[PDB]
Amino acid sequence: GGLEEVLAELSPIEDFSGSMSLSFSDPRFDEVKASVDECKDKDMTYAAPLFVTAEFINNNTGEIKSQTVFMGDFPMMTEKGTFIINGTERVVVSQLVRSPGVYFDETIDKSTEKTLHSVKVIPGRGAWLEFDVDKRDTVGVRIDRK
Amino acid sequence: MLDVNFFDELRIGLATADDIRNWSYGEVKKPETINYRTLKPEKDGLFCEKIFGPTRDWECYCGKYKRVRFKGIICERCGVEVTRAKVRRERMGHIELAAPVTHIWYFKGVPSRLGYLLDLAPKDLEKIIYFAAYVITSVDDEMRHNE
Amino acid sequence: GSTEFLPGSLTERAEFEAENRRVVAEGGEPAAGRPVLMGITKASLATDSWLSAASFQETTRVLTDAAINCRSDKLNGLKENVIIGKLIPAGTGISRYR
Amino acid sequence: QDRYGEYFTGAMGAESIKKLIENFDIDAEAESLREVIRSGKGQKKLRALKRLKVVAAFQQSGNSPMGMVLDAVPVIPPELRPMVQLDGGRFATSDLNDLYRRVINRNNRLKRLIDLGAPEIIVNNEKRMLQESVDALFDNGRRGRPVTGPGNRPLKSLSDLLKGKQGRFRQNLLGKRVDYSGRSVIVVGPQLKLH
Amino acid sequence: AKRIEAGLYATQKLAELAEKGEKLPVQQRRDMQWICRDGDRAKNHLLEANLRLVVSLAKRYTGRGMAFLDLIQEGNLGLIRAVEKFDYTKGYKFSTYATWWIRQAITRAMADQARTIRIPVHMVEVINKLGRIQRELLQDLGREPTPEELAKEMDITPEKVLEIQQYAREPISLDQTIGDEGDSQL
Amino acid sequence: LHHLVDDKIHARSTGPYSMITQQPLGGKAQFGGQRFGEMECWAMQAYGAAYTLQELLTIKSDDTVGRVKVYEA
Amino acid sequence: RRLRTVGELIQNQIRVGLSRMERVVRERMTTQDVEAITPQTLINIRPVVAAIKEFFGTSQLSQFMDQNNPLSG
Amino acid sequence: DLAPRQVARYRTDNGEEFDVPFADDAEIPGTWLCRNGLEGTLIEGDVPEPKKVKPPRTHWDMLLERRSVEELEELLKERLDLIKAKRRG
Amino acid sequence: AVSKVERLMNLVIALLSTRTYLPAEKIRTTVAGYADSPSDEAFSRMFERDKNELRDLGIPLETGRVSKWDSTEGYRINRDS
DNA sequence: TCCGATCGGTACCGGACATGTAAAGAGCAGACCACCGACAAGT
DNA sequence: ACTTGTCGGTGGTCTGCTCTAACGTCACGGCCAACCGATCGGA
Ligand SMILES: [Zn+2]
Repeated sequence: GGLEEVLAELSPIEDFSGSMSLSFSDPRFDEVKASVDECKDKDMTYAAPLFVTAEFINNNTGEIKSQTVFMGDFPMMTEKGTFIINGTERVVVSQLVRSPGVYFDETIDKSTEKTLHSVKVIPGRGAWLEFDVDKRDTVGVRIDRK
Repeated sequence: MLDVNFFDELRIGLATADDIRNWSYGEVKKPETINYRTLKPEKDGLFCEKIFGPTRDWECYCGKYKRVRFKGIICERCGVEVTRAKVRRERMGHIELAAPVTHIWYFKGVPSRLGYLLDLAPKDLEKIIYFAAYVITSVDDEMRHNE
Repeated sequence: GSTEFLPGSLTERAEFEAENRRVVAEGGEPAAGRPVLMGITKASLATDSWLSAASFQETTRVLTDAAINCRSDKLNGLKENVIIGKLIPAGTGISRYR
Repeated sequence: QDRYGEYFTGAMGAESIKKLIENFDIDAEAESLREVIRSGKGQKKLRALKRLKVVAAFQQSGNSPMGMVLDAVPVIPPELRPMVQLDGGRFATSDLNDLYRRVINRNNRLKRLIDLGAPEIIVNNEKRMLQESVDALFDNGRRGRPVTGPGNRPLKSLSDLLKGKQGRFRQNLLGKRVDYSGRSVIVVGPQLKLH
Repeated sequence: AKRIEAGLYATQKLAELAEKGEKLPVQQRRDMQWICRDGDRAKNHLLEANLRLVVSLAKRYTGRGMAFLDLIQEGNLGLIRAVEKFDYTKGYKFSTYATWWIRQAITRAMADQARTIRIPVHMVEVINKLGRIQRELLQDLGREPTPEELAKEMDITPEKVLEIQQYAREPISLDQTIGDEGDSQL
Repeated sequence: LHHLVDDKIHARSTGPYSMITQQPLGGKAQFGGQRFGEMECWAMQAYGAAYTLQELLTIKSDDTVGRVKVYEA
Repeated sequence: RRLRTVGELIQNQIRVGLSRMERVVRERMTTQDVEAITPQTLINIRPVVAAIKEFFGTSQLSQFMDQNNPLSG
Repeated sequence: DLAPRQVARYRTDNGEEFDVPFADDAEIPGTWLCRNGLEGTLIEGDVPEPKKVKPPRTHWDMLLERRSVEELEELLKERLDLIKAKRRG
Repeated sequence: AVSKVERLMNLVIALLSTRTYLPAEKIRTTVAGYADSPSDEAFSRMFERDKNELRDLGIPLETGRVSKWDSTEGYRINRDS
């Protein structure tokens, strides 16, 4: 799931020294605090508690500790697909974005009437890598936006 | 103020330091706006009553004078002139800079007026006024030639 | 030449002719002019009052140029009188009808 | 400076620009520009034209070029940058108080650094910060990156107040909200007269 | 440090002998002036050499209202103060004392010059303590603690916690956009 | 449809005013006035009615003494 | 063009919150003394819930549900 | 009708004079904060001498507090001997 | 020139008729008889003496903060007691 | 003579709204107020 | 007989300044991702 994926990504937490490390694992949800009708009547938030087991590891001594950590009240979706926030139902609208990958585009100049081809590499949370061909037939790479 | 038909001209021009300190009724010294407890404007701050004017009508900071009969006088303890509270949008202050600062309008413009006046390239002006390169203000040609 | 007009600048035809008439008599060599066609965007910003030009477009540049030139606004126009709340010099606002 | 100390005097920052403007000779520069424009030709002619325009603008009027370097920064009256308390106890600022506070803080820190006797590097850095703060106060965004407040929102300065469709001229001078006004849906009435 | 102390002592002796004293020899005056100038140069060199510790310390406080450069300048002031009070007789390295003074200066400046409405440090400490107690109670109980629990664990009246929470808010901006498009302002 | 005159009708004779600029607020819920935009000013100038434009600009929007004097008159 | 549903948006917000919490943990690790550190004294759960609440109350993609009729919802 | 009032003359250090109105039944302060932010006095034959403020702490005071005179004298003598040996061999 | 009995009567009436705590400065400015004090210390001593005399007569004066958001203390006489 | 940067602009009426973190603590001093003792002169 | 200006003391609260001694030494973060037209400064 999403929580398991993000906790697995965040599991390696080591400083520059690298003598200590903190790990997160096994997210868990508890029973809902209150029903939908009560939340709407009392102007509350339809949420459920979240518990994450955290382990602290010390490399120099090899001693480890395990404890249960409370993460907060995570809002929960009702059966109708709406989130109750402060007694008012809110709906999250999906978003359309361009998927990461490589894209090739062709442009035609109005000066020499010659076609120019460029390729843009669009990653997720990363720098941009581009290549292009000019009128002088010289391939150029533009790392980031330089 | 009144009789709009009596306005003949609306002249604009550069303001020198003398005009800037003639406009202001006082100098602000601290970056304070209001007290966190009593919600009252501080002294010598951005909202000082002694500098810009009273918040209440015909009342001073310490409350010594609270009557309309005290018109145009200045309280001898808090310094707040007892007048109307509508003067808080007509009085200005000024800040005494410890080092001169150039005006952004006349430097970072297309074309750069300072550059045209001093025959300096915009990059040279940017380096000079942002502490990146030294500029020779003057040179004693006669002394250099003699020795 | 001997006129006060800066070379390469754009001046009104009436003002240019008046200056030439002033220079030719008890003066020196008159200036020479050539007709110039200007767009609407450029002609509006070249008005004699900095207030209308500042209200129209490019407020920063117009204000800077007016401040440097120390230009004076005579307050005779529809937009300038609209801004300051005075009667416009058109329709019933002229001296003949008021 | 170490070897040929008593032969020149060079500075860095706005003080050097102020000294250059003080030593500037308007009449000689104007005469040289007129000679160049009436004698020379080529690409230099356009630059001579522009410089002559600027110098004549500074010469014909009664003002002086010393107004481009500031020694005192005026402060807008408090009512134009109100500090009001919204319902619920929350306060609101006009986004100018932050800029004024930054300028005042940097000026006071510069005063303290000069008083203590800090080395040249620290004093120069503080003066550069003061220059940047003043430039951001007068017009935010012209040089460098805009100053961002909470929520990564650039702050609104005086130039932003005077510019754009949301500026003073186009929002509160050429068009105002009036009293004695109404608004409602319209229907068609055939029994009415033309007036 | 020895050069700085020698220069300070030479300057003090020259000042004392200048008024109500006697005509110092020319060679002695030259020696005193040279010692004072050497002390000043040594102090400047010591200040310039340790300007990276300030940057290292001020890195951790970025993003708490104060700008990075302001934090650097306050750390530099703390470094100057540490240089003034540094003693070499104990033999401890200058890094520890410099770190202590830089941390103190940065913390004090960030406590003062970071809010539109200033809050005294003696109350910022109380706010921080209340926040720490609230976090501890939240972790221990598993739910948001009530004001009664905070008052019980902070040995204060149930009314002071509400006042402290009221003092902790920050003013919103009047120029923020209300609608989706930038046509209306608060 | 949900476009009813019970919610769209609006009128104002004298109501709240803003702080930085002494102008009436906007919106039915805030009892504000109707904006007299730039195009309406152009239309009034084209007609030739100077006095109506002057009154609309000054004594209904911004003239602080003018508003109370007009109401008293 | 891919579609980011509610799940991916909430996952991104939780990722931002966890990154801030990791930064706080790293900052606290270099200051506290060893042999006296427990997992609970290092974990600061405020940023995660703060980010979730900020997303639910401020993001443009979190809008009030239209309830004129079931079709609108 | 307006209440009578008096005018007090204050002079700053850099030759600036400002007028501050005061009531008849009031105590005119000796020193007043002028319009330019600089403290000014009242121009009168009998000067109301105000309170005097002693200078604050400085680097030398801290050095003297954290050290002793004898050790500083010994260090200065050592430095003088070193510079003398370096200069005249 | 106000007699002491009149001053005490004014003070007790002002305390009884005011539903909020009043600091010393407000009593000095408002209640008659306290405007003739040559110095602040003299006024404070006179007010302390008058308050002690009133408390000796059994009047239950109550002292507390002016407001929950302010630190200055005020005076109020409970009407029920 | 050509061209990589930089700045200027892009309709209107109606409506809507308000922040999310803090590495601390101790010692000494200054200003102000609620509680008080004396002591002679005016009332 | 009663009262008050003048003098001095305690304890509490709010506010500000100075100090702390193992060793510690040059930041991520990156939007931008439109479109057309005009102008000044390098190559
Ligand atoms: Zn007063």
